[PDB]
Amino acid sequence: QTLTYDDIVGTGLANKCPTLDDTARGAYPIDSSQTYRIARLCLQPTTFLVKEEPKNKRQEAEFVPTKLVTRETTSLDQIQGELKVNSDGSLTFVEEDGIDFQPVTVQMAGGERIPLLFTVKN
Amino acid sequence: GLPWYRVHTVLINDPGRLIAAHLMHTALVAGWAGSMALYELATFDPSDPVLNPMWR
Ligand code: CLA
Ligand code: CLA
Ligand code: CLA
Ligand code: CLA
Ligand SMILES: CCCCCCCCCCCCCCCC(=O)OC[C@H](COP(=O)(O)OC[C@@H](O)CO)OC(=O)CCCCCCCCCCCCCCC
Ligand SMILES: CCCCCCCCCCCCCCCC(=O)OC[C@H](COP(=O)(O)OC[C@@H](O)CO)OC(=O)CCCCCCCCCCCCCCC
Ligand SMILES: CCCCCCCCCCCCO[C@@H]1O[C@H](CO)[C@@H](O[C@H]2O[C@H](CO)[C@@H](O)[C@H](O)[C@H]2O)[C@H](O)[C@H]1O
Ligand SMILES: CCCCCCCS[C@@H]1O[C@H](CO)[C@@H](O)[C@H](O)[C@H]1O
Repeated sequence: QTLTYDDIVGTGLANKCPTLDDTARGAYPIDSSQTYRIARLCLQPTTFLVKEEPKNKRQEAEFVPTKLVTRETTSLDQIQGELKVNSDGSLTFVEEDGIDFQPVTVQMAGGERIPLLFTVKN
Repeated sequence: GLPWYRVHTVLINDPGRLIAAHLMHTALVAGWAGSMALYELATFDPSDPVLNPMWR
């Protein structure tokens, strides 16, 4: 069943979030008397789009595709925090810690490089 | 000797050297085209085909 570091190292899989079977269409009960946490939140970006900036200011700018140039170094992972059950039965995730940012550089058509701090800090 | 404006007449009865002159001419023209296109790519701004197209 389970992969070791040696199985993963250099494959790209370390930058991927876990997936669930197509079979996983269930329901996870929330007991409002229980406290909860997210023990691991993982975010694997698959597309970065950048809003072009027109001279036009007439007509709205679109978000355009870009090419990632910093390789498989983009995901946020091992993030954790409290999952509060609120009085109206909504849940609120309050991020506490983890690998919660990655500098990322993507490149637009024509060469302009756009660095960003891809993040869910706080 | 030949006056300056007749120097290339040495090719009139030398088909191989005429071809060589022609080959040189074509090398020059094709190199002009390649160079011209590179200079245009170093200067062309592709970010506005509406108010800043190639012909502006
Ligand atoms: C397609 C262009 C071309 C070709 C294929 C030829 C080919 C020929 N020439 Mg002609 N010629 C040309 C253009 C050309 N010439 C030009 C523009 C001039 C005036 C400068 C001459 C003046 C000339 C003379 C006076 C003679 C020939 C002769 C000859 C023959 C022998 C080679 C030689 O001595 O060249 C001469 C060498 C050159 C002409 C060099 C050209 C000068 C350029 C501008 C320099 C290029 C350098 C660089 C790539 C660009 C710098 C540009 C700038 C930004 C600084 C041969 C049939 C000889 C001969 O056979 O006579 C019976 C001979 O005596 N040519
Ligand atoms: C395919 C076109 C073509 C070709 C292959 C020729 C070829 C020839 N010409 Mg003709 N000719 C042409 C078109 C052409 N000509 C045109 C358009 C005109 C009017 C401009 C002439 C007017 C003309 C005259 C009045 C004479 C010739 C002569 C000659 C012969 C000797 C050329 C020489 O040694 O110059 C040597 C040239 C130099 C050393 C320097 C010339 C520098 C020029 C003036 C400025 C620089 C030009 C620049 C490099 C080229 C870019 C060209 C491009 C923009 C077109 C040769 C058979 C001569 C002749 O019959 O000999 C018996 C002669 O007396 N030509
Ligand atoms: C089937 C026979 C055949 C073929 C295919 C050609 C084709 C050509 N000839 Mg002509 N020619 C022929 C028979 C032929 N010729 C015969 C029997 C004579 C009497 C000997 C001539 C006398 C003649 C003269 C005096 C001249 C030509 C030139 C040209 C060229 C002008 C276009 C050019 O340069 O474009 C640009 C070139 C390309 C886009 C490259 C094409 C790819 C090349 C041809 C592949 C090279 C490999 C090949 C094995 C080498 C020899 C090719 C040779 C058969 C042409 C072109 C390649 C002119 C030329 O050479 O100017 C440079 C020129 O001055 N020919
Ligand atoms: C249909 C297209 C075409 C034609 C017919 C020609 C024909 C000619 N070219 Mg080529 N050329 C072309 C396209 C063409 N060119 C292109 C697209 C380029 C890239 C820019 C060149 C680059 C080129 C170079 C670098 C050279 C030629 C030369 C020649 C001449 C070689 C035969 C000769 O001995 O003339 C004898 C010369 C003449 C008959 C006088 C031609 C006068 C021209 C038509 C007008 C020039 C006027 C003015 C004085 C220019 C001053 C320039 C100054 C401001 C810098 C001939 C007139 C060669 C040449 O001129 O050698 C002397 C030469 O060195 N050509
Ligand atoms: C892009 C690449 C560019 C590189 C090309 C650069 C090369 C260009 C060379 C051009 C120079 C040619 C000039 C040669 C000049 C030259 O040699 O003249 C004398 C020459 C006499 O020729 P002959 O047949 O007597 O032969 C003698 C030989 O020794 C000549 O090689 O006649 C011509 O050349 C005919 C046309 C020129 C007649 C022009 C006379 C001008 C009179 C003065 C005008 C100014 C005053 C006006 C006052 C209002
Ligand atoms: C080799 C050909 C070059 C011709 C270029 C002509 C362009 C002018 C346009 C057409 C008008 C022609 C009237 C000619 C009248 C005519 O019938 O001429 C024909 C004459 C040749 O005639 P012949 O063979 O009878 O020789 C007469 C000689 O013996 C002199 O008596 O051609 C020339 O003299 C060629 C040189 C003219 C050169 C003119 C000056 C070029 C200066 C270029 C400056 C360049 C600066 C470059 C900077 C980088
Ligand atoms: C075949 C052998 C010969 C090949 C060599 C010739 C190459 C010529 C290719 C031209 C295409 C590249 O053109 C070149 O692009 C870059 C990117 O926009 C421009 O670069 C400009 O913008 C960039 C991006 O903001 C700045 O970082 C840069 O300092 C500024 O100069 C150059 O000013 C331009 O001249
Ligand atoms: C013949 C090889 C020539 C070398 C080509 C340089 C790369 S291509 C070059 O790239 C720049 C940056 O992305 C662009 O801004 C420009 O539009 C484009 O022409």
